[PDB]
Amino acid sequence: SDTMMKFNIIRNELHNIMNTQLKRAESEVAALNRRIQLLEEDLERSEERLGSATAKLSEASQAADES
Amino acid sequence: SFLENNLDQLTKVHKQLVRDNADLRCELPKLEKRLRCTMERVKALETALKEAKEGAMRDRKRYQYEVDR
Amino acid sequence: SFLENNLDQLTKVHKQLVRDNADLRCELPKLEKRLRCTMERVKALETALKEAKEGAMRDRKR
Repeated sequence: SDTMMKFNIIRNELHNIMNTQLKRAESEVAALNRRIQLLEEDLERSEERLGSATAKLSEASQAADES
Repeated sequence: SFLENNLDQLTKVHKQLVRDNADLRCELPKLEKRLRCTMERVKALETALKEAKEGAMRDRKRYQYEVDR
Repeated sequence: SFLENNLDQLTKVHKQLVRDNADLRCELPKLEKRLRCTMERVKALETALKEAKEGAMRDRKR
């Protein structure tokens, strides 16, 4: 086929890759990274509560025997 | 009892974290697959460029032959 | 004692989420590197395309 037609075909499809999948991929990895860290922070706030509830239940288990 | 309301609230937080974790465990492999499908399209584009490059100088030796005559 | 089954389940799910997060935090940089290497290959293809397109239009100028 024609040579200059071949270059513009490649340019157009390459434009579609950058403007759609590659563009979306950049902002998704940014969101995914931030969401993973926020989840871990939530887990780290969660452990302190679970650690305190674990101590509170054991104290109640020992206090249920003395009553 | 306060402790049972506490555990019921903690249960609720974990239900949200389970759904947040399930979403992330679904998007990360999907994004790798989408990135892999992009690189296949780029590889096809790279071979299509080399086919166009050879076609361009097949035309450059043609223009030099339309001039030498 | 219901309170203990609830807390024991919360303990079990929380450990599972912590280990899942460690997997997510390790697989994610591999995804960043793959995204970075894909766009590097696209840009290299793109500048090679202009060199070929304008180089083809320099030769039609003869």
